[PDB]
Formats: sequence, structure tokens, C-alpha cells
Amino acid sequence: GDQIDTYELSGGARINRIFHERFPFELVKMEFDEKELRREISYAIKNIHGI
Amino acid sequence: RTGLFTPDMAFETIVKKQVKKIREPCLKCVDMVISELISTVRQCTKKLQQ
Amino acid sequence: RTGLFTPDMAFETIVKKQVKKIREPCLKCVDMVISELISTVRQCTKKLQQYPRLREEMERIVTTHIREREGRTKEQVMLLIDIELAYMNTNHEDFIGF
Repeated sequence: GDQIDTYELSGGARINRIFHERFPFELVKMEFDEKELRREISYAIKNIHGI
Repeated sequence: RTGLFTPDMAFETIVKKQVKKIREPCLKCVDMVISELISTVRQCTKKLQQ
Repeated sequence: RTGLFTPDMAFETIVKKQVKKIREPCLKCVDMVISELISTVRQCTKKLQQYPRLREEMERIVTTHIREREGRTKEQVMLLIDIELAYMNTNHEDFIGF
């Protein structure tokens, strides 16, 4: 339709699209310690071989 | 939705917004012309009649 | 209107029309996999020959289970396509700018 808010603010569902392109920001806060990744890879190999 | 192609209301609503600013001077011009017409009618009536 | 820039509903209509065709091969692939599984179960039951009435029951029970899971697998397959029709995400790997 017509009669849009050309000057004031983003409103309605244009905020939702921000969620859809802010979720990528939440997906990169999931930090991890590298040395824990190497530790767990090592213990995984050892437990997978077995005897 | 997502912005693939430039929309046509991005043009139409900015133009419609700027065009509305024209109402004011257009009505000033009409007031000025009525001022002159009243002036001339006063000149004609002053000059001729006693 | 005369139009000033290319519209975006044409791209969505064309894509939706081509996307609706994928439903067929997916429902073929499900039946193919079910048939292969029933085959492998019938191979696995060849070792119970010394017990009649136990090779039949184990075939019947595992076959019935595998067949009954077909409905739920197909419902999920259909839904994953509906998900594809509902929203056109152009921010992916695409001709951005072009």
C-alpha cells in the first residue's frame, strides 16, 4: 500500500528482518577454547581405538 | 521480505512528499494578485469620481 | 503504471513454479529406501532356520515397524518443501548486485 513512514522510523515487520539478519550475530558469540577442542579430539581418538 | 530490486514507492512517495510543499506559494501568488486588482480599482475610482 | 524498475514478484512467481516440481523424486526416494531395508531384513533373518514360528514373527514385527514409519517420513519430506516456498531469501550466495 501507500502512506509509508518515509522519514520517522523503521516499523512493523522491518524490525523482524533485523532479527533475521541479527541471528547471524548470535551464531558467532559461541566462542570456544581451542586447547579444549584439541584435548577432546585427543581423548576421542584414544577412546575410539580402544584396546 | 528481502531487497532484491529497487521498489517503485521509494520514488513515488518522496515525490509526493515534496510536491505537497507547493501549496503555500501558489496561494501567496493569488493573494498578491488580488492586492493589485484592489489597488487599480481604487485608482480608477479615486481619479474619476467626486 | 508504466513501471520504473524491474518488479520482484515475477522472480518469486517463477521460482515458486519450478520449486513445486521437486515433490516427485523425494517421494520416490523414500519408497526405494523402504524396499532396500525390507530386503536387508529378509537377508538378516536367514540365520534362524532351526526355529520355525520365530523367523516369521521377527520378520512380521520388523517389517510392520519399518512400513509404519513411512507416513511420518513422508510428512516431514513434504513439510521441508513447504518451508522452501514460504520465504525467498536473496541474501544467500546469489548474484548480489549483478
